[PDB]
Amino acid sequence: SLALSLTADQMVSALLDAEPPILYSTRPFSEASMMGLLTNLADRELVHMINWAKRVPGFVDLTLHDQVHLLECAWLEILMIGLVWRSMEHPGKLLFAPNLLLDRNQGKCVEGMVEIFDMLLATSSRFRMMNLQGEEFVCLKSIILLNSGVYTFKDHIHRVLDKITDTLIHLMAKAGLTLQQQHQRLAQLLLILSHIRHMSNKGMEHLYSMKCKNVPLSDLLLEMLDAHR
Amino acid sequence: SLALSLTADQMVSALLDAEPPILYSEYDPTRPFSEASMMGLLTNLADRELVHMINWAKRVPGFVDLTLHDQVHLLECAWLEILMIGLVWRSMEHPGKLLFAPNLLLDRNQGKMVEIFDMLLATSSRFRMMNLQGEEFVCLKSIILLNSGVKSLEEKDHIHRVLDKITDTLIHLMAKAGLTLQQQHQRLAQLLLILSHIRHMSNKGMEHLYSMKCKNVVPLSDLLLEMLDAHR
Amino acid sequence: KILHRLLQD
Amino acid sequence: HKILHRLLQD
Ligand SMILES: CC(C)Cn1nc2c(C(F)(F)F)cccc2c1-c1ccc(O)cc1O
Ligand SMILES: CC(C)Cn1nc2c(C(F)(F)F)cccc2c1-c1ccc(O)cc1O
Repeated sequence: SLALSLTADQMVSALLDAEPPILYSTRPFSEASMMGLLTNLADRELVHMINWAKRVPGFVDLTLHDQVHLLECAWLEILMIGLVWRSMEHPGKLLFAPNLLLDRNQGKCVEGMVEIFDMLLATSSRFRMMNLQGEEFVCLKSIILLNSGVYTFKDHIHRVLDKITDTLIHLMAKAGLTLQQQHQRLAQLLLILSHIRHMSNKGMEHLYSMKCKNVPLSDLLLEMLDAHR
Repeated sequence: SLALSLTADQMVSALLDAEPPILYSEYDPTRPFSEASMMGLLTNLADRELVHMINWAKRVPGFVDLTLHDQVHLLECAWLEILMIGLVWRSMEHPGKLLFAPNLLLDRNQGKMVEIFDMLLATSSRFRMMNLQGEEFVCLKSIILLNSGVKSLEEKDHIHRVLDKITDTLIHLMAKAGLTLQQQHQRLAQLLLILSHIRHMSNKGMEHLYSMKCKNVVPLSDLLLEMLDAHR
Repeated sequence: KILHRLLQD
Repeated sequence: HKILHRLLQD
């Protein structure tokens, strides 16, 4: 697999290059307005995410069925970590898009949403206090894509993951961090993926409720949702 | 404090002897199955483990340094994750089998539950191929307790210090084991990525046993009803 | 809470 | 079949 032959800096470049763009979306209150906007945004983002995933080294080497599985398992985590990343410079704000910043006071008007808003805001601040770097971020994203569904079903994925770990370390080293600071930062970053997974699961549930409680959902969105059933 | 002023070896030592005992189920081969009854075994087993987990948490360095409200929060958040990783650890040497207890070995062929079973089985299989060690396991378990649920919120900073502390212990353990720097970093990541899968299994299970409750069938101890309710 | 008291004890 | 099958396929 080509991924395994890439150098740390080649790996970082490929990820930066595969990066999707920031898409654009009336202060949303009420389930309809907010969810209409959130789903529409996610719909378009999913098409970019998919073609992004295809440009993550090693991913393309998997069978189509395996690619499908990983995407189905990680899609919401990948959307959320992107949202959290975009919101770093906006404390107490969720930057769904350059023209759509929400705070918790808007999640308040949507049953069982504020709790998840708070979780996302907390992760965002955490990313911030850590001075999380863009190159670090892309590495975390690829890790989520490859890891989240690896046990939901192998060697190949595990090595590529090891490869990505080498890349994170390489980056912190390039940034002048000591050995101790390197393995400490590495652990901190990865501990947040657990929270990312948590927010995805709670979000997935909230969406199932939204689905059955019938805003309209795209067929793609409906399929990604049913994958988690 | 004291938790912050411990050597990696002292840290590993504390966690090891703080370990809870392996409890027995009430499983009886001469007794007929049933999805409901078989669930009664699991809930009963889990309820008794919780009482031991509560006292184990108290012996996790730096955990008692926290206010009671923060201790409750961390427990409510991690209780099922901790049962599941303990379960996975117990089942390492039993491929295709989940050792809920010495007298209760189950394989995927049993339950209504299979999906979550396969996730646990897959995780246990992960431990085997990694050759996960007991010293490493107790670290992962204490990390879950402190991480999963993390004004005066300086407690947050305290939890982080302890977490950094345990990270050093993991690395310390891998180094003494003869791993190269690259291998240490890689293994550290591999162990921490597993925690993500444990969180997933916890959330799947939580939503599942929520139905069992509403399904009004399986008995749930008032403590389980509490813990569960914390996630709703 | 049951967990709260258990923690106290 | 599924839409994801197609989009990834491309
Ligand atoms: C709308 C849905 C397809 C995606 N989504 N859902 C979110 C939720 C919740 F509904 F699950 F509660 C909470 C917070 C953000 C949510 C998103 C979402 C995430 C990132 C993004 O770029 C767009 C989104 O709609
Ligand atoms: C019974 C419940 C309180 C604990 N539980 N639940 C489990 C499930 C599922 F019901 F969510 F599907 C699947 C596999 C294990 C489950 C456990 C459980 C976990 C560890 C343990 O030591 C005892 C258990 O009952």
